[PDB]
Amino acid sequence: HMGTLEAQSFSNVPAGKDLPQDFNVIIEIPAQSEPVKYEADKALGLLVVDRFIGTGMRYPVNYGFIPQTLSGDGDPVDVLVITPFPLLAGSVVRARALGMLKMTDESGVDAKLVAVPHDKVCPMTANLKSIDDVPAYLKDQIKHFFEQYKALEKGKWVKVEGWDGIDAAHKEITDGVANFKK
Amino acid sequence: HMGTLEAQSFSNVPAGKDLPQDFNVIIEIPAQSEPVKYEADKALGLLVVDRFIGTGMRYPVNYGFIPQTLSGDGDPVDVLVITPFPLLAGSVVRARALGMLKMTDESGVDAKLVAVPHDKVCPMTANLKSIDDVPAYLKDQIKHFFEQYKALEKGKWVKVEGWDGIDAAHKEITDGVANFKK
Amino acid sequence: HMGTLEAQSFSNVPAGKDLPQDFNVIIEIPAQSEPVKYEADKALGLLVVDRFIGTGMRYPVNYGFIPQTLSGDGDPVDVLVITPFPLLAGSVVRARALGMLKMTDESGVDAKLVAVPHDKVCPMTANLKSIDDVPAYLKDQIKHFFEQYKALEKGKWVKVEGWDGIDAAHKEITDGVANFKK
Amino acid sequence: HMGTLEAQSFSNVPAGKDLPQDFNVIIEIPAQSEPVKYEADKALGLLVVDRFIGTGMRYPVNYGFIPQTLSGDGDPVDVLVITPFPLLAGSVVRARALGMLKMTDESGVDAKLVAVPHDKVCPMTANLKSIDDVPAYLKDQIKHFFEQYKALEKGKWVKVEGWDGIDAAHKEITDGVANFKK
Amino acid sequence: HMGTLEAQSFSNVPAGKDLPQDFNVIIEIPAQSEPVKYEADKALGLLVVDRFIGTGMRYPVNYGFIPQTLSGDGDPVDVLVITPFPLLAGSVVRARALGMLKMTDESGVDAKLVAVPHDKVCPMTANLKSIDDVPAYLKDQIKHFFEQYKALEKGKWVKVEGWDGIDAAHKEITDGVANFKK
Amino acid sequence: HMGTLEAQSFSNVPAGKDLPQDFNVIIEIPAQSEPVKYEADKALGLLVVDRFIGTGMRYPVNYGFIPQTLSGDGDPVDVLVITPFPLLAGSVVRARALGMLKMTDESGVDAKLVAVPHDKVCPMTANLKSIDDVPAYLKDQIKHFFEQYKALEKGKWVKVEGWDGIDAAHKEITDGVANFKK
Repeated sequence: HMGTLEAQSFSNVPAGKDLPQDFNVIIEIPAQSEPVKYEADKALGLLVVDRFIGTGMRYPVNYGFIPQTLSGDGDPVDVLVITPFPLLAGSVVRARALGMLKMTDESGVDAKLVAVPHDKVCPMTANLKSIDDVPAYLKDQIKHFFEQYKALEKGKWVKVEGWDGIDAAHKEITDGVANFKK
Repeated sequence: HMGTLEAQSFSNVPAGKDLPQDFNVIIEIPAQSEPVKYEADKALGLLVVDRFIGTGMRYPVNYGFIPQTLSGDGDPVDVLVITPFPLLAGSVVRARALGMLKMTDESGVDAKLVAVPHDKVCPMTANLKSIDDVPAYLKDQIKHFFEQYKALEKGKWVKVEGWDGIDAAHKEITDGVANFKK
Repeated sequence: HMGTLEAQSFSNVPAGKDLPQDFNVIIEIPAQSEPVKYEADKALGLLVVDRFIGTGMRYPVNYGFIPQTLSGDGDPVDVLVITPFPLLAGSVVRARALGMLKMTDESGVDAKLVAVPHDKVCPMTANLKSIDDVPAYLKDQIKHFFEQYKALEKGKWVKVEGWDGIDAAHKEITDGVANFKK
Repeated sequence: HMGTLEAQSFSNVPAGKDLPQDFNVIIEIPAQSEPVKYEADKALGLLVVDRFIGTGMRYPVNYGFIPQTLSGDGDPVDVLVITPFPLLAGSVVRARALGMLKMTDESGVDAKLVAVPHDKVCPMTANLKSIDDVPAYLKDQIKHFFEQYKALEKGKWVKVEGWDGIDAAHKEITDGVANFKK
Repeated sequence: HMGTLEAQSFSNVPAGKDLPQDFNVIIEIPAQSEPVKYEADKALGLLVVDRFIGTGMRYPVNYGFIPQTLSGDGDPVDVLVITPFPLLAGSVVRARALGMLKMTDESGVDAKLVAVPHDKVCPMTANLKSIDDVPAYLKDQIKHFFEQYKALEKGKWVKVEGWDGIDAAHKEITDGVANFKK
Repeated sequence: HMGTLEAQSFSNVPAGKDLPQDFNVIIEIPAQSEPVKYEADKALGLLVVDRFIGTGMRYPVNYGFIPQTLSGDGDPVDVLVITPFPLLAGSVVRARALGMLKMTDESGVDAKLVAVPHDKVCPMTANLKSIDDVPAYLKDQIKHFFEQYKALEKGKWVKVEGWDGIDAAHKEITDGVANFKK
């Protein structure tokens, strides 16, 4: 939020080709990357060094956002995109939803969409139709990551509620696209 | 091709400082990178996750394009740039031509220019004057890659015709620059 | 085979704790490693630089052998071990069989066992009970690799017959352990 | 522990040149390595694939053991060795102690020595005289790792007691060398 | 400098939030990256392949520039940013100054600012208040790098004068921001 | 040299199959590896952390030794092995000589053999018949490395004399094999 006195790239990427089923994700943090959190400055069209993760824990899945969306929290809709090889930071991928990881943090709701590329793009993930198809070990791994990664950030905490499905994820997209347009 | 109803960064990079001899290449896929094909969205100025290579085969040389060019196929002029270390995705390099790899695929002509940086930039490749100087093992390796990488993409095939020289490569550049301007 | 005139580590590792169901695999080539083939010198207890893969193609799965085995071909029983992260060259892993990839090359039979670590060691692969559970894309990828990797080795060729199951893989182990003892 | 019926490399490396002040550490898990736990088979002189870390968390410091030692737990004395670049698995380094990380797990005492190479070997760590010189962020990071890494291993838990100094670490070495000789 | 006849992204990033104390650095060359020098084309908003370092020596610290600055030499103000993990090329980081490395080369003054991220962003570097806190081995390493990296570039040389402090670094920023505005 | 009072793997690897033309090299430091010098403990059959290179400079070519050799300096014959991808530390490669890099250091002669794998093993280096075929940029790079890498080691220095050929390299091997046998 910029104040009245002062206020006197990425933003041109569409949210999706066929929302909410077919959406675009701009990658911020590749899976397994060294433990540095980058957050897109949507104005500037650049990735910003946001935090050196105090726990040194790495994202177990790629992390990114859907451009032209605004979730309640002030963030765009944030997305975890599962792939067999980490994606390049700052790249864009066409995606479909598997579901939602429901969480809350010290500041409020903190839900993350779970997504994969389209089947034609990534045949390796074609077998994942919904959140329930994601391997148990990987869902547990993703949950534990969110619960623990900010553990050494003063003031901060994260609690996971559980998972929800495709309908829940489409609602987040729908709402986020609506919010961004006012 | 965008339809009439709907149609109602990279594009500002010049094709070259002194065409067709001295041209610019924007890198899409670094040599030896994990087997994910990225293709520049010239409009958006971003690299797009295009395909997870079904064979898992990696590019043996850097892959990129000359901005502000349009080959017959709808692609910009595509270029293989040989370097002693892989180049950064999304970077640009001033280049000179060694020749052409002539190929056709299920969709039509599929020729790729072979290039190296300028000698001042990359003294390691100064000894490469023409395609014939490229080591045999590496030309065979590049040919085999193109013949096999799409082997597990349904509908797709690639056939290599052989190699051509600097004059042939300059013609591709000349023509591609001409086409892009109409 | 050493001649009479001249003949005048790894060998102390058991084939398995409970053969043929539970066997040990010493890793030679990690999945996704740079395209250099290493083969254990069982006498010397060292990995030997065997070949720079002419195609530059990388192993899509870890490659190793079961110590104290002798297949017909003169090799130990060779094994492909599937893991979510590449294993360290020269390490050993306790393994269970999924099946067999049946192949022949210019020199004769060329069958490879397909294996995973034990479930307690690697919960990520616990869902793989047999060869049929291995993702299609990965089996196709493994087949294509074996068909193509030696393509630029003069005199050499490899043909894949298809896959077989756990019973077939246990027979290879049983026989290989028997052969090694005479 | 091997039973009477059945019982009918690394072991030749000395514990240390000048114990307990100057000791040797054989590296098992490099700092920042992919999340696979290796444990030396002291008999066989090989690193064994022990566990795919369920949390996917990586060691923030190198992990190894002092050969020819036996701590109460059945393990050799285990050591965390801090270096500016990860060490090679299976290598050996001459080391000096900074202190001890005191912990207990479901099975009993679980103390880890904290060490660095000698100053001549590693001038980068010469400024670390005792555990207290280790950066706070890194000690917190190491503590959090041990508390959380086994979080998804059924039956397992780890509690950290706190840190102790050089005298405490020398006692662990002294005792461990004594135990190993009976 | 563009000539009159011809003259007929990054530039929109502010020099700093609170100059000269709080400034932004756009990263060009990550610490420890393969030995390829990239220099931002401030016009085009792209990283340009500038040189394959003839010595093959790698930057021991991240290298970047402060946008909207013009030092005497024609370059923006150039900055070395120290971090515990290399930063992504083309990313931006909010930074504070430690001091200056004073140098001259064949072409004139060649001073480099030394910086770290803000403490909240990077708690690992919070202990570095001034150039004097930077480990001796690392300052010697940085000096030796600048003295030697261009050793095999014909015509080129670099001499290091020594280090200066925070006041000197703020002057470079102040002046560089002033120059860029005319 | 061990004193009388105290004196009261690798060593079993032959120097070569057909000396001095065909010899074996055990790799200690891979090309381009992080700047940590490892030296084989020939007794123990392990790689030892020898030095964290004060300059942080990396070996531009693989570094290893010929087992069962003793050069004047007390070292085995040391060898630089050129390959298109770095070799695994602790592996062994069959090699042929290109020549010698003649050098002296504070302690005496300090000559290094220059070698490549056999042509069948590494077709990529088949074009290198003698030292003169090695690219100029790479010989300059290797020379500069040896001149500078120990620059920040107190007491130490290295001077390069120049290069010699295959006959000179065979003499070093011949002599080194002779010395090792007394």
